[PDB]
Amino acid sequence: VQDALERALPELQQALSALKQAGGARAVGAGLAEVFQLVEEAWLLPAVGREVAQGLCDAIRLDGGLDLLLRLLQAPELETRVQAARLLEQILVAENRDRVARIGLGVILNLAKEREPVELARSVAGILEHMFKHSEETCQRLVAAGGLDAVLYWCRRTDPALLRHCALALGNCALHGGQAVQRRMVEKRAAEWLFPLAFSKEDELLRLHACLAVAVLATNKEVEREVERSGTLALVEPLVASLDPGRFARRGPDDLQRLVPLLDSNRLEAQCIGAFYLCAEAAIKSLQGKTKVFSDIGAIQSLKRLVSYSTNGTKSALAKRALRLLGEEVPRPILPSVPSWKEAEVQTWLQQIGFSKYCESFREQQVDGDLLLRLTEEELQTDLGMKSGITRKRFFRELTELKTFANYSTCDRSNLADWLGSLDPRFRQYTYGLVSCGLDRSLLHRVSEQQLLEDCGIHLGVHRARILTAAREML
Amino acid sequence: LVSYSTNGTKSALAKRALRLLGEEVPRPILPSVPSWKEAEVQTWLQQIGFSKYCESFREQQVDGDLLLRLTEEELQTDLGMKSGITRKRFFRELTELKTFANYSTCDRSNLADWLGSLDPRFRQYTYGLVSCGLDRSLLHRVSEQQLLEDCGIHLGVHRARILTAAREMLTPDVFISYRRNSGSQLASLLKVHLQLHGFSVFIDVEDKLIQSVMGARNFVLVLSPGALDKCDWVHKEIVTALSCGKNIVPIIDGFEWPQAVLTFNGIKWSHEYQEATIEKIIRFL
Repeated sequence: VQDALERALPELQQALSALKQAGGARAVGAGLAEVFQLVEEAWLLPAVGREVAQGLCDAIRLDGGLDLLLRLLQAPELETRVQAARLLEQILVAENRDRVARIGLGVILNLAKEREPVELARSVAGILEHMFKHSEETCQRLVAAGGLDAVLYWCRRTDPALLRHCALALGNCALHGGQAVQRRMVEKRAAEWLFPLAFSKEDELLRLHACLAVAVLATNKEVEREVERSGTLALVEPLVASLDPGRFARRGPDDLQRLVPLLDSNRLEAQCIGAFYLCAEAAIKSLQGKTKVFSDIGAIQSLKRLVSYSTNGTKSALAKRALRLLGEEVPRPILPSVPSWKEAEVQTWLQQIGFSKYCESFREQQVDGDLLLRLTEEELQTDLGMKSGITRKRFFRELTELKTFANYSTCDRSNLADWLGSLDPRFRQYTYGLVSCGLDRSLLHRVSEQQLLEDCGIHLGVHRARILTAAREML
Repeated sequence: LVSYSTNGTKSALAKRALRLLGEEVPRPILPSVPSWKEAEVQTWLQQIGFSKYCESFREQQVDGDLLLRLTEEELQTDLGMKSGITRKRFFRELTELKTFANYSTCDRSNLADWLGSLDPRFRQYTYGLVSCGLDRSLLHRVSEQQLLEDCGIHLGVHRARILTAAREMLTPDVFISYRRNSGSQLASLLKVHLQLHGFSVFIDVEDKLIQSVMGARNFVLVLSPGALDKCDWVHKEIVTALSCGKNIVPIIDGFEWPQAVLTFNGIKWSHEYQEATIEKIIRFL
């Protein structure tokens, strides 16, 4: 349309960057300078700047100057490579990153060693940022060769934009890298170097982006402890509480898929950050057209689980705000005292976990808290109607979560829930079966392997052995 | 060779060949299987010739966790695989995925590598072992029966090898006081270098703080330009360190010395000559 005018190439790449025949040190620096300012004005224009940019980046690729640009970065006489690099930043689109990855990792990683000037670093950092978004092979090449060490070096820096790229890059690495990339990221103590960016005052994006990068490393329980030893994690919850996603928000379906696993984690800090971005993405997106991607990505069911079973207002508020925007019911937090539950409480819980269809079955049989917490696979199959054997597995996945969250004050006397949770935070769901059969701390030193199976209901045997060898340890 | 692929050269050539023959080009699948949802499983089914047993999975809402624990009876009675050799192909497919899966959300002791050291075909038993609560420090008590009923290692030759291999295992020191909105950046950088050098710290996160100041053997006061002109939280802590008088060092950063705290010497800041200033202070305090 109006882009079709510019898609006519009103410039012919300025006769293809002086035709490539500038030949002069001052000339070559000049030629890039205008084609540089040509792109930004093309980038920065209303409502077609984004779509017209792709073609411009496409034109340069088919014109072969990418080799020219990659050819210029070597000239020792051209202390002003700076024009060559900063031009490279904007023109990087996915189709272009592949071309750079095939051959471009030579000079770029060779360029990182020119760490002295601000002007060169503040753009190469952007190059590394865009490359890290590529596949694992590119990241695993950059990390070993020295690209990662380059970004960590620039944490001592003070320039705004430079620090911005460095943090945004480190996060891109963790998301798209694997367990070798991440294990090396901590091995270099990258989370530790992320505090000075995490603790800033001049800018907020810089604090926010760093908190995301650490949170992703906080969703990998091979190296959680080492991350926590740095102290950079305590700054997450206050920030997200101190800020507003309503306007501070100002990503494709694939990028969002990497935000949800933050939610479905046991780390409170990761859940908070994910909801902050997730609500932010919803707000801009809801205005910016409509799409039901959130149902396919699965964020809704997780957000409903961050208000229920929730024990922090900050997390609950952000999730609740995101849910309302997408036009869906806001679940009510459930009471912890399950043993005292009656029919009505169970019914609402069923709706909050996707079991609204096996609702009348429970009501007819008058399932209360005591019964629900002792519900066998035959009672589900023969009385409540769950024929499928993997639907019954999901139900027990749900019930396991409730039991670990339940509140056994009306039931327990010797605080056995803590004792189980000390061994394993997944053993706390066996509290009810143990006490309803009449056991406490002073009696487990006589229970047998068979008893924990028939009566209490501890089915898996690995759990049974661990409980026994620990109970016998009381003496 | 495009899916499960971990090299661009191989992927590009295969992708070019597939397009020429006029067929859909599959998309590489995510490695993190445990975090999969319904949509991910459906696409995977199409990439391995199981597009017909697709609605069956969707109806039963098969996610990554369930797929990785899918027994021969659940396939037969719920998903509809009657033929016993179709179910063998499926487990051939699932075996390949498990050896390629990404157990970061799931594993803690890096058990996948341990299994892969014994045999690159044992790495598919990682999920069953950890979802049942096991790690490196617990396999020295697991039994032959347990690896069958719970984890799901069916073939016995594998079980014996795992067992005979499992049995084979057999105070804060410094403080930093700064002025908000001027000196924030400097304090963090000072912390990072000292943290790397074996000396912990108690910097501020934003009367318990006064007690903490007493605990740290050492003290630091960042001399931000135009800092003390205000004078305070700065005053209360410094006086506390004056009482004990334990190795106080103010680092000079554009401060002109405009009480009895100036009766001291310090270290100047060189922004770009780092690891020299840091090296000097290490001796100082």
